[PDB]
Amino acid sequence: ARTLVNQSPNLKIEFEISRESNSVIRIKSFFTNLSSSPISNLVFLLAVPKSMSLKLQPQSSNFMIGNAKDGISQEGTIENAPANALKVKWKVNYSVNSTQAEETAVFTLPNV
Repeated sequence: ARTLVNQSPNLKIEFEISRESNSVIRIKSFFTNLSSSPISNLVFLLAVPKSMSLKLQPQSSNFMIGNAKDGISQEGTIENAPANALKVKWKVNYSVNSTQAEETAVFTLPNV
């Protein structure tokens, strides 16, 4: 299932979160364009608690056409994350309509 992380006027961010081990969480982010215009130069930054270890594969692309569903994604894992709340800090910067946009928040993972 998808967990909603954020929805802005231009951009929807979702995580697919699953547990694989007593210590490993799989987290894949999905970016959906809510603008009729393309989003470009998309740069996503994710941080987890100090005690844990984020390991991200490369971001699939940094652009997506107007209304693209799951236009960009990034697969990763969080290590040293025991089954026993997981707080996340994320930031995204991108271009749309020849202006520069930025969204940021702190996100609490569902228990997996």
